[PDB]
Amino acid sequence: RENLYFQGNFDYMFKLLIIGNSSVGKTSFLFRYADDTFTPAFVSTVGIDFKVKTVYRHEKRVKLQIWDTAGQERYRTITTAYYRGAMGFILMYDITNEESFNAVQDWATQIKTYSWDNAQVILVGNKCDMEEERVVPTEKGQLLAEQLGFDFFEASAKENISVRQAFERLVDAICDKM
Amino acid sequence: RENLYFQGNFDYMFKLLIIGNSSVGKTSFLFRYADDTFTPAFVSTVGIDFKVKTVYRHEKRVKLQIWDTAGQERYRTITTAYYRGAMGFILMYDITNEESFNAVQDWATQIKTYSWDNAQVILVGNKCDMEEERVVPTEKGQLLAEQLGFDFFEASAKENISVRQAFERLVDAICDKM
Ligand SMILES: Nc1nc2c(ncn2[C@@H]2O[C@H](COP(=O)(O)OP(=O)(O)O)[C@@H](O)[C@H]2O)c(=O)[nH]1
Ligand SMILES: Nc1nc2c(ncn2[C@@H]2O[C@H](COP(=O)(O)OP(=O)(O)O)[C@@H](O)[C@H]2O)c(=O)[nH]1
Repeated sequence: RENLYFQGNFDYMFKLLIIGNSSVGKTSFLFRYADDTFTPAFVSTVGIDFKVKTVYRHEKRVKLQIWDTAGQERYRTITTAYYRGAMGFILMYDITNEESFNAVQDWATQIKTYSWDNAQVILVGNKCDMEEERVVPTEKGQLLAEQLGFDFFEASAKENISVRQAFERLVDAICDKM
Repeated sequence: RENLYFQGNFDYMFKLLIIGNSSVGKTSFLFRYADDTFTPAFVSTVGIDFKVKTVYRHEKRVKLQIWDTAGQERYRTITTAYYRGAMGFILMYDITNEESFNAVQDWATQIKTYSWDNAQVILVGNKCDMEEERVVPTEKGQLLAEQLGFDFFEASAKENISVRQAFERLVDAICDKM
């Protein structure tokens, strides 16, 4: 369902999705990864101002994509195409925002409904640079990740803490499964 | 509505679309351009087997995209997002297929309805390598192109005849307009 074409030849791509509440740092996290790896990102607009943000890694055969949460709430068909056949997820919350963490069960259900049976998930508590504003203890994140069957890390898009770790670890979980 | 992000910075991209009847050579034409320029193309699946095929040129700031005709017939919202804010079109027919040429008025209406007011269009008679199978005289293509306000070329994706000419000429029409 996701392919790369180059010089007459085709190969598969891993569809990896970053999801979570508006304003948890999904775009920042994707863009920090792009910047870290000297890769461009592409941003396309749907409707008034809803965004699709995409990074392609050629050698590594991964497509990383955000379809904004506010967009997912407005467009059913675009959203189901977005989730359909996703291989892995970064499921993101903000350690400084309790509601974003409370939404995780709901995002978990989203993953199982719409995406591949064996899709691997990493729960990421983002904004770990903002310790002074934390409201979600690390132990809550670790324990939910355990009961939902996800991997778990805290990260910082702003400080480049555990940004690469996330995607390389996700592809590894995917390959190990298959 | 189409942006590139690279190393902390943003710029605009030109959204260029290739449209026309199934099997006129749109994919072949896009892929030949990708191959000519040492660029990858990306192919994403919507529904059972409907494809979105995309080439990005970074330096030149152009996004070239096919959303399969059979897909356009099935998914309204995806299709309107596809056309919305298109800057230019390659409107393709097959010189060996009369129906594909008869559809051109209908594709022309499509362009005006759904896309930018000043969107530039090139009418391309593809498969010009197959002279022995021609059923659409060049003069018909030239005359329709004149009455619809389009540029016009015959081309061959298979033989690499007028493939680059098409996109570089399209961006030029776009810039000249603005
Ligand atoms: N301190 C800090 N702020 C962040 C981090 N990631 C994102 N932000 C900020 O959180 C807000 C939302 O980020 P954004 O990437 O747009 O979130 P999205 O809506 O989930 O895509 C913005 O003001 C970002 O600058 C982080 O790691 N640390
Ligand atoms: N002879 C010739 N055949 C072509 C050319 N372009 C496409 N084709 C063939 O026409 C058929 C449809 O091409 P495709 O690129 O899939 O058309 P699309 O459905 O419009 O994307 C395929 O068998 C292609 O190999 C061309 O320039 N010359």
